[PDB]
Amino acid sequence: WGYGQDDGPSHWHKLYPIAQGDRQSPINIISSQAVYSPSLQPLELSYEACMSLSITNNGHSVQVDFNDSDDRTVVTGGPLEGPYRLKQFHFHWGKKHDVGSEHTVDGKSFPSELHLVHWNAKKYSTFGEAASAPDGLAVVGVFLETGDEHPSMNRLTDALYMVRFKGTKAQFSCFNPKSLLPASRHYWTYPGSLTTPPLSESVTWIVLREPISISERQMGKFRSLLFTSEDDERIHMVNNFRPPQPLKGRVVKASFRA
Ligand SMILES: Cc1ccc(CN2CCS(=O)(=O)N(CCc3ccc(S(N)(=O)=O)cc3)C2)cc1
Ligand SMILES: [Zn+2]
Repeated sequence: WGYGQDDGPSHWHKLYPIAQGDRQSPINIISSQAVYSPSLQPLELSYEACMSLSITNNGHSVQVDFNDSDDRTVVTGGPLEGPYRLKQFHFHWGKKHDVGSEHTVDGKSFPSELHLVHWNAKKYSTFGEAASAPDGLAVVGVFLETGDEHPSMNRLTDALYMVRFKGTKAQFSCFNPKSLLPASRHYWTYPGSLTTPPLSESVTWIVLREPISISERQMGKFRSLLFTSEDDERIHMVNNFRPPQPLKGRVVKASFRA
């Protein structure tokens, strides 16, 4: 599977039937239809500064992995019952600036979307095990728009050249993911799935209301990454996103009033 013309999202169901399931992600969030839920707890992203390990081009995205041996870097509150440890973060983006994000809001897409992936380590033994359970994962999504240069983002975009080819990785120490967060903690939440195969319906999605901004130069660095290996013909990593899926009666809750 991939994001090309022949192995892209519209064909994933041929391999993973759950692709046509009842709690698939991403979705188009219709703001006026989300339900204000004042019973939700405050969302807290408690991240340490030096828990990052490496940055890798896995052929589908660029991902930063974290040390998750303890609960020093976790998300808690909001719709979650307990803390979920951060395992990794990655991005989805487009070839053009009018597309790239997985989730959309009122039919609007952003050029990119950041996914901070957490798991219920207090309850499950491995990330893979948690990924098989309805309450196993929590992914915080942050939209990216282009505008002013993002200072912290420079560390990440400067490291992309060395991982331009599929299957390569580099050490990436002391990058605090809190630096990629907006000043607001308002969000939308709904029960969903992983947005890439195996498409398991084990994710509690937390999509932040406020996007962060990066420069066009920085966004351009992501488009310089490749889906291909060093020997293969070059194919730039772009449009690595899954389009919105049917809501199927699910209720989207909001921590705020629109
Ligand atoms: C590029 C890639 C490599 C390996 C796999 C295999 N996969 C098996 C089940 S797992 O152990 O739970 N894990 C899923 C990884 C994941 C996918 C999507 C999202 S997302 N976009 O919904 O935030 C968050 C996290 C690895 C899939 C994709
Ligand atoms: Zn993702």
